[PDB]
Amino acid sequence: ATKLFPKFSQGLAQDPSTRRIWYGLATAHDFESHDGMTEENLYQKIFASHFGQLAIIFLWTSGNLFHVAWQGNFEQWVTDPIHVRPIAHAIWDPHFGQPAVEAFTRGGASGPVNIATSGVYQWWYTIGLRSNQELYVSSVFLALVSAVFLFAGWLHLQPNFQPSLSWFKDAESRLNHHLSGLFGVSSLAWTGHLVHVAIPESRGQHVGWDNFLSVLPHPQGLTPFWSGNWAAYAQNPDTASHAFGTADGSGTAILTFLGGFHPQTQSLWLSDMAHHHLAIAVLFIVAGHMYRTNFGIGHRLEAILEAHTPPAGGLGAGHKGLFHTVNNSLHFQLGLALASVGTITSLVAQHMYSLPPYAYLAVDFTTQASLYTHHQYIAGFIMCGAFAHGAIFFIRDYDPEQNKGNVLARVLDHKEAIISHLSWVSLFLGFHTLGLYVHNDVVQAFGTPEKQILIEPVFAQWIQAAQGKSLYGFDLLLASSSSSAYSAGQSLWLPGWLEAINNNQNSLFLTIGPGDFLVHHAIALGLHTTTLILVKGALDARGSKLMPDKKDFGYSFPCDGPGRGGTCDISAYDAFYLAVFWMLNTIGWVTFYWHWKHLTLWQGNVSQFDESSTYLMGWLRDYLWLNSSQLINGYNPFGMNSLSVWAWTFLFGHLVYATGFMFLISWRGYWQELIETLVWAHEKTPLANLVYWKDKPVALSIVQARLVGLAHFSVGYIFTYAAFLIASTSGRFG
Amino acid sequence: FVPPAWAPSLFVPLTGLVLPAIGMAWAFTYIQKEK
Amino acid sequence: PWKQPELDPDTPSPIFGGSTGGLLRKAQVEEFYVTTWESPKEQIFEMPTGGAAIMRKGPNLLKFARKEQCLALTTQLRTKFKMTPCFYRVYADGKVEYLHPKDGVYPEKVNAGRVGVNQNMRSIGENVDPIKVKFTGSQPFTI
Amino acid sequence: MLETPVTSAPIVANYLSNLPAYRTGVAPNLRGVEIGLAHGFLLAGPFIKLGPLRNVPGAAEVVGCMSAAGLVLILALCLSLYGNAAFQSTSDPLMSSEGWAKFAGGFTVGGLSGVAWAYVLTQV
Amino acid sequence: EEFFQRATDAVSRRESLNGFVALSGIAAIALFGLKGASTLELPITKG
Amino acid sequence: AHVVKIYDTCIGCTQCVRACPLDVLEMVPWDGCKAAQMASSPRTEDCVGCKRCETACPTDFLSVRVYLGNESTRSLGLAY
Amino acid sequence: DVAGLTPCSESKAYNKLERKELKTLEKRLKKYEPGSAPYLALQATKERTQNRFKNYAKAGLLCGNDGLPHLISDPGLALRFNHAGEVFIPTFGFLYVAGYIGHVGRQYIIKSKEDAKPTDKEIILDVPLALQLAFQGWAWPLAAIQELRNGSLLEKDENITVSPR
Ligand code: CLA
Ligand code: CLA
Ligand code: CLA
Ligand code: CLA
Ligand code: CLA
Ligand code: CLA
Ligand code: CLA
Ligand SMILES: CC1=C(/C=C/C(C)=C/C=C/C(C)=C/C=C/C=C(C)/C=C/C=C(C)/C=C/C2=C(C)CCCC2(C)C)C(C)(C)CCC1
Ligand code: SF4
Ligand code: SF4
Repeated sequence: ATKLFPKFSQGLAQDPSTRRIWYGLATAHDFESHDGMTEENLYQKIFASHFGQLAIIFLWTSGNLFHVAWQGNFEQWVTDPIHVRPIAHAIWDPHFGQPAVEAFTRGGASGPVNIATSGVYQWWYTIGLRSNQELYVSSVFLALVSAVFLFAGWLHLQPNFQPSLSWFKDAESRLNHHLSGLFGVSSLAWTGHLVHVAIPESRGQHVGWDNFLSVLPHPQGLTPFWSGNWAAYAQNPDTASHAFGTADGSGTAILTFLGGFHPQTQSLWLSDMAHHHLAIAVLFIVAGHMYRTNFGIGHRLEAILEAHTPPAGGLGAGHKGLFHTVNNSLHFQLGLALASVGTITSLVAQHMYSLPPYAYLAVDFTTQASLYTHHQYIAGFIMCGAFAHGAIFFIRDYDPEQNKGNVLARVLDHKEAIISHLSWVSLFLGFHTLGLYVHNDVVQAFGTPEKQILIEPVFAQWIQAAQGKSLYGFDLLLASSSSSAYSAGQSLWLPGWLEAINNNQNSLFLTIGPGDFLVHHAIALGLHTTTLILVKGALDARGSKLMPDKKDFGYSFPCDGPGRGGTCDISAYDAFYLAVFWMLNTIGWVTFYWHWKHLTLWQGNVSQFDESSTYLMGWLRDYLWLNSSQLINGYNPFGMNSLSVWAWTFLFGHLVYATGFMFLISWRGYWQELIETLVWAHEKTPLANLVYWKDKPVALSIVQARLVGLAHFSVGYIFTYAAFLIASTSGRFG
Repeated sequence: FVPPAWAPSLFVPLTGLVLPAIGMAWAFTYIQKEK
Repeated sequence: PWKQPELDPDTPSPIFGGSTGGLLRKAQVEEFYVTTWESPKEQIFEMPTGGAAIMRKGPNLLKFARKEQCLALTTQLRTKFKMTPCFYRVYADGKVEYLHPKDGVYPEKVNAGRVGVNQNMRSIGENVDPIKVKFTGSQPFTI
Repeated sequence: MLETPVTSAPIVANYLSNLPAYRTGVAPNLRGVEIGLAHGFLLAGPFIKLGPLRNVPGAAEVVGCMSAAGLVLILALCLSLYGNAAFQSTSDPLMSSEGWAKFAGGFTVGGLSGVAWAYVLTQV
Repeated sequence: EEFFQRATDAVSRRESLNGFVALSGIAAIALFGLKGASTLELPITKG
Repeated sequence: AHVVKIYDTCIGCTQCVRACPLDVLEMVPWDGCKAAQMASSPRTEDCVGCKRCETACPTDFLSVRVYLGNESTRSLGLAY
Repeated sequence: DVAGLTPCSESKAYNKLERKELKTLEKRLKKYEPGSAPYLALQATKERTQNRFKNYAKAGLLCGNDGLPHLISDPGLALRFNHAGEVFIPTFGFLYVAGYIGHVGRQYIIKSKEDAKPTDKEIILDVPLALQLAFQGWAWPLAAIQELRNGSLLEKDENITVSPR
């Protein structure tokens, strides 16, 4: 007992079992439960951990830069951004064989390399990077940035330099600075870099650090900015027949609103992006002088929360008392931040594929598919984390006496109504979506597919017609010249936006049929059900009819035993762990829909998706079975193609999914008795009882069982879908 | 600058064999250490 | 009870063969528990660590690695034959501690001698919220 | 407590008694040397039998022998790790800290000796 | 009885044995590749 | 070890002590109930957290409560 | 012609699907003698297919690029283009039947909770009472909104069991 490994937990130190290791790792960064610690020390640890997480981020992207510059084909991809595939990193596996080495030599390399699906090649070509030396100096610069962030993490944790507790609680100054500096002037610097480097590099002019301060970004030269003649910047935009690498068809425009996409590369214009980031910069800087700093002007957040109480008792006490609730509870801010960042990540996924911001990204189908899948899975995981940390806020730091009668007390008051209505809408959506899918499958099975129920998505089709899509007909806005929306700005972005939205080749507002409507309603079912699970966990986190004293048991406790009928999976942590399954299913649905629709669009057989997504047998056969032919043929007794690694990691993901089932179905007691028998076997044998364990082997805890099963389940899910997605999108496309 | 041609032939063996071994040895000493 | 009985290791063990769920290495390193009783006649009982044994007419002594096994044997003997046994705990250094009949009248009774400890004089659900006790090391149920 | 004819046979007790692990009195370095010799000699076999270069004549034996020697080195490292982890605190001297360390040193010496003996035996 | 006694004398101590095994493992791992491979026709440096 | 807390809602029915498989609970004299008995936990270091006492409690909610944490050799129910 | 969908009567792929189904039905039919029960069954199936394909036409049905009929969803758009009976009227009928079922169940629950041991009446049904309430629910919306008006439909929150906060 009293081992040194759990130094943050005396109770875990006196644990003569293997669980002391496991709980010594899972409770590593839960500083609120660490013994003998205060709020100021917790805040300082938070600051140091944030600096470390940032340093790790910068190290990872610096390593990506270095492993693209070294053992890569960035210059060859710059010369030919269509034919030659990007290279992620070289392969040095001594377990490889000669056919494995010969099959993995792609992209004109001297050895086995991995084809990059991250999209760094398109991004770095768009922002102006062309040579490997630029990537090298960028990698060493970001390594230095990570080094000084390590310096910051060490230095701000040192004595006499640790910030005070109230320093982190300065909400108004932090909001003002992170609105003005972290967002505003950062975007201003980014659009300045865009104007100085990327637009001339997209116009065939090399702008480096050596020739910096001697090449004018605009021929007028900053006098339109002073004189207010800002239309001189939007005077000579790039023509339609403009080459991205060269200066043919070029123009002189740094800021413009040329809507749509660049015809040569099917991507957003560089001047459009520069103007966007400049407008975002000035708007953020303007918004960053709202809150009350040490000067005599500004806004107090607590006063705004006090004032916004509706009259006649509509919201009771209103938003009063919420300022101390947000400031005192780190988990409230954590949940809000994770929810907003998840929503932003979902927005990034939903807007990158339809509006490709990087040159030659729409042609790279595997890259776009991997980026969308990664962003949606990250978004779903961190929305689940947002709701979980909201439940943690409700259990740990929530004083009903402080915020009495406010919106939080009111949503705790009618939490049963909210949970019941969410359960109703989830039941309705699931019942009728499955009923329609089964009806369509049975109808298609009987040989007469015209009996199936096909509801045309008239709402979203009318929305797309209101935004420029004339294929559905109608006479809404942005489709008739007599509409005020069409007449407003008819020479600003509609001549490009309508051209981009009326083309069916790109992913901008694709044509949607009844199968699209059915899968969107299934997505709505997934979102509503995951929300229902998460808010049932969060609202019943501190109490329930079965467990009134759930606040006294913490956030993560196994059960209360077999009494009162059975109480397993009653904590909010278990509700989160079920909602992880439901979120995985939901993101699997959205990625299945995206992958199948885009695969049918790239193959040109959009009618196959239109007439095959109606029934689930079409999903199983034309998507899961048809596109898996090249994946499973990566290695076989006949030979091996370049997709052998994808087949191997596909089987790997199926196996880790199976091990998740291993940890999920069985709970504790069989393993405890089996470990007891193994302990007797080890203790009562010659030649092996001399060596003894320092910590007693025990079965993993029920909370640990759920965590390990969830981790194996999610790892297998992610690896399986990534394997299938990349293999199917790369075996038939380039 | 540019790493030599034997850099993949050298660096992957440390981080695959002897760096996890050193880390596992240090962690195994850390777990079982008593005061 | 009136006088706490002392453990006698020389008391005979019940008629039993070999054991597999019996004493592990914890007995010679940590504490192990010893249950004694006074059988009025020869009878066959079931041990919680394996099969069946036959207790001798007179003093009977058994050894277990867990206190739960000792109390399971105690309640089996009390329900089946009304035996009233008692078990001690023996540490590695030989310290013997009296466990089950602390006042000698079994914990089902009262005896008007015990002092109630770990009792909260408030109703359950009247405990403070976890926000009230934060960064203090005190749980809401421990006050 | 359940004695068996397997675990209480005189022949089994005599076979377990003369082993280096359960010897009556022998310095721990000699026990480690014998342990390493026997276990390296048996470990060299599967490495030269079906290694990655089993079909290559000559290279199979040396590749398997260095693989066995490397595995012996990892086994010695894990033996020293167990000795440092289990016997850091305070009548058989092998179970002591420096006794187990001498056992580990004898183990790696004997393992290298057994690998060399397997090499010079499969070469002739 | 003289043999196998002073053979482990300079390696019996924990620090010496740990340093020796770490040095030998690092040397063998560094020798692998540029010297360990490309001599036994290992199919990773051929191409 | 685990924490066993007993409140004033106990009626002294001795059901939690009978359901206890490790002799953790006890009955002490009291004046707050008709039976003049109150549950106590003087041997809470021997409790494993099986929640058998909570199953036998006849009062609404629970007059006895078991809170897990800080597992030991005795609390983990280990015979080794 | 709304939503870029051609009517089934004027469609092209609708006719292709009809000919394909008739062709495979005739291919199955040609394997049997005319005076046989499988021949009569296949002829009845072909007649049902032809009648279904005719009745799906001349009813305002629309299909897009695949011959499979599509259902117009938005009321008003469905009302002004003769598509109200696709989904606007079926949900009205379903709402009528669902409210019938809910009102009958509510009446049975309320009338069965009055007597001693209502769980026995719940698990052993009063068949005459259930059939009487079954034939008395034809005016369920009027009764439901009148109980809403007099407040007997809703229960006060003071009398409803509430989970602890
Ligand atoms: C694909 C498998 C699957 C399916 C269909 C369901 C279905 C359901 N789950 Mg579950 N769930 C699953 C896997 C699944 N779950 C897994 C693996 C997990 C992770 C552990 C969860 C975690 C989970 C949680 C945490 C919650 C649910 C909830 C729900 C309900 C969602 C409401 C809904 O969509 O309408 C219902 C839609 C359905 C498709 C239900 C099936 C009914 C069909 C139509 C058959 C009906 C009977 C039919 C007439 C045949 C009769 C004869 C037959 C009985 C023999 C529903 C009962 C939530 C709930 O209780 O809702 C309030 C809830 O809180 N589930
Ligand atoms: C990323 C980490 C990593 C790396 C770099 C390697 C590298 C290697 N492994 Mg692999 N392996 C790994 C992880 C790794 N492994 C994991 C995680 C597993 C478990 C899933 C395995 C399971 C595994 C098996 C089952 C086998 C290998 C084998 C091999 C070798 C491939 C064939 C070869 O070149 O023979 C080169 C052979 C030589 C003899 C050249 C010298 C290299 C030796 C093996 C290392 C030094 C030996 C050791 C230190 C003792 C030497 C002492 C003294 C002589 C100096 C190569 C040395 C094969 C092998 O080595 O055959 C026995 C083999 O059969 N590995
Ligand atoms: C802004 C991000 C952020 C921050 C700052 C925190 C911070 C915190 N959370 Mg939260 N959380 C987040 C995101 C975040 N989380 C997300 C995205 C999720 C959803 C997955 C959660 C879900 C969550 C739950 C459910 C709980 C926390 C808890 C905690 C606390 C414990 C962390 C700690 O020190 O232990 C360190 C923790 C670990 C080292 C465990 C990590 C194990 C991971 C899953 C293994 C990685 C998977 C896989 C095996 C990797 C290998 C892949 C393979 C292919 C090789 C701490 C307050 C706990 C808490 O407050 O206690 C009451 C708690 O119960 N969080
Ligand atoms: C104007 C001055 C200023 C500036 C620039 C910063 C900057 C920062 N502070 Mg802050 N801070 C300030 C003043 C300032 N601080 C003051 C005055 C106080 C005291 C009141 C604090 C108190 C404070 C605390 C307490 C903490 C910080 C932290 C941070 C970091 C936030 C995380 C980050 O890097 O953003 C990354 C995010 C962005 C740059 C933008 C957000 C992303 C959105 C979605 C836009 C995305 C843009 C685009 C679409 C994507 C581009 C990338 C893609 C193409 C690949 C950052 C380094 C945190 C820290 O230590 O580091 C983590 C932290 O915990 N600050
Ligand atoms: C022995 C049978 C078996 C089993 C148990 C598994 C198990 C698995 N496979 Mg594998 N598979 C197998 C055989 C098997 N495989 C064979 C023989 C093949 C052909 C070579 C495949 C081809 C295959 C592919 C191509 C994929 C898997 C995937 C998966 C995972 C399922 C993830 C999940 O829960 O999705 C939950 C279920 C869903 C998300 C949807 C189910 C599929 C439906 C039909 C699509 C339509 C959904 C749509 C949105 C409408 C439904 C909405 C609803 C309201 C009705 C898991 C690892 C997937 C994976 O790795 O993770 C995504 C994957 O992409 N497998
Ligand atoms: C083949 C046809 C078919 C079938 C089998 C189903 C089957 C089902 N429907 Mg669906 N439905 C259909 C067609 C169909 N529907 C059509 C065509 C529409 C119109 C577009 C709807 C609209 C609809 C709604 C709005 C709801 C259902 C619900 C249900 C489910 C439970 C019904 C219930 O509780 O029992 C019968 C009903 C009761 C025992 C209680 C009565 C409750 C009803 C719904 C209230 C009716 C009066 C109300 C005041 C009117 C306003 C409704 C409100 C939503 C605005 C069940 C799976 C319900 C559901 O899934 O809930 C989770 C539900 O809320 N259906
Ligand atoms: C006739 C009795 C009755 C009535 C009036 C209601 C009414 C309601 N229920 Mg409930 N429900 C019932 C029976 C009933 N339920 C039964 C038997 C079950 C068990 C399967 C449920 C399970 C259930 C769940 C899980 C949920 C509801 C919800 C709801 C609400 C949404 C409306 C709806 O249609 O939900 C849909 C209801 C169903 C799909 C259940 C249908 C069950 C069968 C098919 C109907 C039984 C009819 C009954 C036998 C008739 C008896 C007549 C008598 C003469 C014999 C509403 C308050 C939801 C809610 O809270 O919304 C706020 C919700 O999440 N109910
Ligand atoms: C549990 C809990 C929690 C959490 C929560 C969450 C997690 C949430 C989420 C939430 C969400 C996630 C939300 C979202 C929302 C959204 C919205 C609200 C949106 C809106 C939009 C709009 C309004 C738009 C508009 C427009 C435009 C602008 C353009 C186009 C047109 C239109 C008009 C459409 C916390 C921590 C707090 C604590 C307490 C409890
Ligand atoms: S079971 Fe409950 S009410 Fe009965 S004596 Fe024990 S704590 Fe009191
Ligand atoms: S949880 Fe079990 S061992 Fe602990 S006091 Fe209750 S009944 Fe006794």
